[PDB]
Amino acid sequence: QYSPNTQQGRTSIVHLFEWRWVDIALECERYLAPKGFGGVQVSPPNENVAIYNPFRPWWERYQPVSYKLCTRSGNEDEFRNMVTRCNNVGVRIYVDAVINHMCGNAVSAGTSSTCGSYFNPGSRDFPAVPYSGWDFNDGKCKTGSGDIENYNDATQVRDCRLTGLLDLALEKDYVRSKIAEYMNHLIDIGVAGFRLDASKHMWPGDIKAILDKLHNLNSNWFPAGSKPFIYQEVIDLGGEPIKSSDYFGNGRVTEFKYGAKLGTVIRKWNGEKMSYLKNWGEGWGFVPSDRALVFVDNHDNQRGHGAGGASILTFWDARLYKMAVGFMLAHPYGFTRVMSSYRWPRQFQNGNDVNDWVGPPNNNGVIKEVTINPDTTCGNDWVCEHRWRQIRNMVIFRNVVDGQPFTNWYDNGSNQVAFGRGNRGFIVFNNDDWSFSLTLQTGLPAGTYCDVISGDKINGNCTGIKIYVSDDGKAHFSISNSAEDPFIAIHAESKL
Ligand SMILES: C[C@H]1O[C@H](O[C@H]2[C@H](O)[C@@H](O)[C@@H](O[C@@H]3C(CO)=C[C@H](N[C@H]4[C@H](O)[C@@H](O)[C@@H](O[C@H]5[C@H](O)[C@@H](O)[C@H](O)O[C@@H]5CO)O[C@@H]4C)[C@H](O)[C@H]3O)O[C@@H]2CO)[C@H](O)[C@@H](O)[C@@H]1O
Ligand SMILES: [Ca+2]
Ligand SMILES: [Cl-]
Repeated sequence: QYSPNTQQGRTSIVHLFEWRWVDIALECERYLAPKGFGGVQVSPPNENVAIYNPFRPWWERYQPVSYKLCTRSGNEDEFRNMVTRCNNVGVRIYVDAVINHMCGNAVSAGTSSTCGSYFNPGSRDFPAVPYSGWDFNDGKCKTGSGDIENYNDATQVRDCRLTGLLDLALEKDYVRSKIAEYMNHLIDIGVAGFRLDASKHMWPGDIKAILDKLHNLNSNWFPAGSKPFIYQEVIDLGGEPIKSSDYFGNGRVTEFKYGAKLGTVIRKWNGEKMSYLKNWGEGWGFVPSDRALVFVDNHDNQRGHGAGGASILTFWDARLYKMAVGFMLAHPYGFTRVMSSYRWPRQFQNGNDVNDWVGPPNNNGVIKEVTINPDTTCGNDWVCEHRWRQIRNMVIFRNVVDGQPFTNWYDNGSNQVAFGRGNRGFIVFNNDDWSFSLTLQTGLPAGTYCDVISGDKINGNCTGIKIYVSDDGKAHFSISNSAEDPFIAIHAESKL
């Protein structure tokens, strides 16, 4: 469950947050495939409750009503079509599996669901599955409120309601079977793996029990005996009875300390500086590289939800964000996930964004199509960070240097650092308040290389900065502290 199952030489996956299936299918063919993206993490494909107050928030999708593949992103056929077209071009699909709970115990009963299925939170009747009162942890939870009140209590974290969401009795074979049934339907359609939502709130053993019931990946696209890639969402900063290591047996785990610490460093807060990244990785107390799924920001924390806090870098802090994402993609630690967002009317009141609930771009609840502008950027309020030249080219940088060791590290003792990856790539950063201008050892073969951050190598020339590597691998780099992008990256495939 540790291998992502991506095509050889594809090292990253993108979270196309809240996108429609039909748009993801097109994106796979027109962009993801040709630009070397390994895969896509899609929003929960199963039916959820339609919440009208506030108006269709992004978070209604983490409140299941049934396992019917019918959401605002599309119906079953559209989902199947997407998986097929994507797989046919070598881009994998990873499904966000919401299996720890159903909806909020306080939502009104009826048919306010994306597929019209009837549900009754009050009586715990989810007839579409079906689940009944006998399938929840109500009798297990021992908190007054029936909700998680103490995170220092591991049993509470697992048997009580997270924020009031109806907690499933995952120790029951019937429940395990229903979930495995849903997951197997997805596996057969062709999905390569899953993001297990709220894994901290489930016992490692129940997760194991469900995984034992899964089929191998679809043999039309994957080698026989292929197991789905599993990455579990466990928010594990220090200080909790539940450790992320408790989940290594089931697959990889989200390393939330990664983006939290990288943000503090790039923002130069808490006395942190880029020269301290010389031993980045496990040296920073992170999980083994072979069990990590890393990212700068995710859908929850780029909003204030989840964990990370103010240090988290987002598309809103574009300049520092491109640098952080670039550092992530150049560094060999972990398996990288890139984020792709939509803009919302962020409105802070007392340090809180009162509009943090705002869902994807829509016309009376109907998600707007992703439009592509003449310059390849997206329209209709979709950010498309994955299309930003500096990010997409770094996604390619990672593919090119895959397998090469971290070498030729340089630092000025402050915020000017550089490092290479074998003889295949070299990157330089200037996050100090003065200009960088130095001749460095790159470990690369002599030649003219196009800087992939300022431009592209197009038909024998570069559209941006050109770097000249001498016979001894030395190259001069100049970066003004006032540069749009204070970092340069060159690799084996950007060489003229
Ligand atoms: C009934 C309630 O419905 C709505 O709740 C929504 C949340 O507001 C929203 O974040 C979104 O969240 C998703 C869910 C739910 O499926 C789980 C994931 N992230 C979780 C994480 O798994 C949890 O562990 C937790 O994290 C804790 C850490 O564990 C803890 O260590 C740290 O210190 O604190 C955090 C919490 O601050 O919460 C994370 C968000 C998914 O990734 C995430 O997308 O969906 C729910 C459901 O709609 C509504 O907003 C509430 O008001 C209602 O009470
Ligand atoms: Ca649980
Ligand atoms: Cl995540």
